[PDB]
Amino acid sequence: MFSLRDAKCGQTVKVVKLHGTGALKRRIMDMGITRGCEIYIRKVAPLGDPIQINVRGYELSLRKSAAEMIEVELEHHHHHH
Repeated sequence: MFSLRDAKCGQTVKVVKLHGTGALKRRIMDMGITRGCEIYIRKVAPLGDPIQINVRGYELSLRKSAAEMIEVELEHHHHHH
């Protein structure tokens, strides 16, 4: 299981799946965190929570509770001309 909380502050992830009892997913998606959107992990607190991320142009703090349930991918692509 690779969650959003498994990402480091300074890395770029993208949301693929959203786990939870449905209602949790709705809350996540309602805030803007959506399947397909890219998330630049800005700041992760040493406590694990909260996690500051910039999504859709909004920089906010997401609770580790959700971050630990969100399914993302650490997209590592290379740069080129």
